[PDB]
Amino acid sequence: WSSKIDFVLSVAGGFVGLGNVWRFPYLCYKNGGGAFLIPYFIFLFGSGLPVFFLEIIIGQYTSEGGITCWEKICPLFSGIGYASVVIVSLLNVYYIVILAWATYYLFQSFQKELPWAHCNHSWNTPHCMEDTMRKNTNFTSPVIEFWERNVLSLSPGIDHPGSLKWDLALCLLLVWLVCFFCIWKGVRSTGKVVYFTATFPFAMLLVLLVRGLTLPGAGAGIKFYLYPDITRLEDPQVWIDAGTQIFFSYAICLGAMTSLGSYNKYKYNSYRDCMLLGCLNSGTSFVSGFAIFSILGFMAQEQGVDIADVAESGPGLAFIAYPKAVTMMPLPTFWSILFFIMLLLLGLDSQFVEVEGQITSLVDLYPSFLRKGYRREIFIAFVCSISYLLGLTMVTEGGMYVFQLFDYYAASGVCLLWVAFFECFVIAWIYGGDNLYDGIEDMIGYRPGPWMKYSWAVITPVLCVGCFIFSLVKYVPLTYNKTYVYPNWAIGLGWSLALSSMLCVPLVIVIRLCQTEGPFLVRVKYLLTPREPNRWA
Ligand SMILES: [Cl-]
Repeated sequence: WSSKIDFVLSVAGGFVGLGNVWRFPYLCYKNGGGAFLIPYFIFLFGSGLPVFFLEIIIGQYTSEGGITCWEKICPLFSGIGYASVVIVSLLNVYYIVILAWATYYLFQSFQKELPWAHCNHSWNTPHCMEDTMRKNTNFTSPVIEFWERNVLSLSPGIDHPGSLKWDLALCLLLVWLVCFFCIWKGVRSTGKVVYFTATFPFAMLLVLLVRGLTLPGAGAGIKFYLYPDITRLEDPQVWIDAGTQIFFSYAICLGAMTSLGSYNKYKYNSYRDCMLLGCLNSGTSFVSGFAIFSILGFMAQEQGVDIADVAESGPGLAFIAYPKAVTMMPLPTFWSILFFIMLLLLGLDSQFVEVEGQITSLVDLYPSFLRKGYRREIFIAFVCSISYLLGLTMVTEGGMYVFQLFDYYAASGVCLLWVAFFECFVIAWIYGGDNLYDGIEDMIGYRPGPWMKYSWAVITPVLCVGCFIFSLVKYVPLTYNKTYVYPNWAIGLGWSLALSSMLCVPLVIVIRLCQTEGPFLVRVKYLLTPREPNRWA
C-alpha cells in the first residue's frame, strides 16, 4: 500500500526476463556450474551495478536519450550512442526468435499428452529410450529428440540451411505482428494488470524451484552448480560470458537504460533505486539457476549420464530442463501452458521496450522527414519487417547455428565490453569523476562513496581491457554444443557482426574531427567540451 510506491519502481521492470530464466542458466551450463559464478559476481559488484548507475545518471542529468546525451557529455565520443543503436538493432533480430520457439511450445501443449514425454512419435530416432527405462549404441532422451528433431529439425551444419520451418516461421510472424500491434498503438494495459504481469513470473518460478528441489538427486546438481572448478577459471571465455551475461541482464550498453533514466526527475534519489533493481535482478538469476541445475541433477541421476552431458550446452537448456520438470508435476499440461505463457509474457515485455526504444531513437535521429512529413507508422511496420526477414535465417533447419552466432556476437562478446569501457573512460577520464559527483550531489541529495568513482575510473576499464587481451591471446573458436566446429566464414561473419557495432565510435570520431576546422588541438578542445549537460535544470 503506502510502501508499494517503492515497489512501484519495481513495477517498472528490470528485475526478471529472458536473460535470467533462459540465457543465464545456459551460459552457466556451457561454462561449468560453479566456475561461472565467481566472474559473474566480480562483474556484478565491479562493473554491472556501476555501469547501470552511470547510465541512469547520464540519462537523468542530461535529460536526453542514448544518442543526444553524449552530444552534451562528450561530443567527440558521440558514436557510443550510435553503436548502441546498432546493438539494439541486432538484438531485436534474434531476441524475438526465442519467443517463436516458446510460441511453438505453447502450440504443442494444447493436447492430451505432452509431445516431449515419449519416444513413440514420428520424429524420434530408433535409439530413443524413455528416461524411466534409461538405466535398464548411445541413447537420446525423448525431450532432447523433440527439441532437436521436431522444434528445430537441426541440420548437420550452418552451411546446410535446408528449408524454412513453416511452423516456426508462422510463429515468428505471429509474434512480430503482436509486437507491431502493441507498438503501432502502444496498448499497455497497466492499471491492475501490471500486478499480474509482474507477479506471475515469480509465482511460476517459485513452483519450478520447489519441484526441482523436491526431485531426487538434486543434491548432485546443486553441488555441480555451486562448487567452482579453479582451473576452468583460466579460460577467458568464462569471464567474457559472465560479463556479457551481466550486461545483457541489466540491458546496459544498449542505450535503453539512459532513455529510461531520462524520464526520472532531476531531483530524484536514483542511487538506491538502481542498486535495488540490480540486486533484485541478480537474485532472480541466482534463484532461477537453482531450479534448472536441480532438474539437471535429477535428469543425470535418472538417466545415469553425467551432469555436464545430460542436456544441451548451447541455447535451449530452458527448453530441455523445464519441459522435463513439467512432466513430473501433476497435470503437466496446465503447468506447461502456464510456464510457456510466462516465457511469452517476459519475452514480449522485454521486446516491446527494446523495439520501442530503437524506434524512438531512430525517429529522433532525424524527425524532419521521418516522422513529420511521412507517416510515422510506415517506419514502425518497415523496421520490424527488416527485423523479421533477418530472423528467417534462424527459422531454417540450420538456423540454430545462426542464432548461436548472433547470441555470441550480435549483442554480446567484445561489443558490450567495448561500449562499457568507452562509456567508463569518457565519464571518468574526460568528463571527470568529481565533476559528475558534483551533479549527483544535487540530483540525489548526498555524495556517493568512492565505489562508483573507482569502478568507473579503474575497475571496469581494467576488466574490459584484460578480457579483450586474454580472449585475443587465448582465442577459443565458438562451438555449438561443444561438438560442432564453425567454419572460418561463419566466424568471420560473427566478427563482422561484432565490428558493425564496435566501429561506430572510431568512425564517428573521424567524422567529427574531419568536419571541424583548425589545428588538431583546437578541434580536440572543441569536441571534448561538454555542451551544458544540465541545461535542463
Ligand atoms: Cl543474470
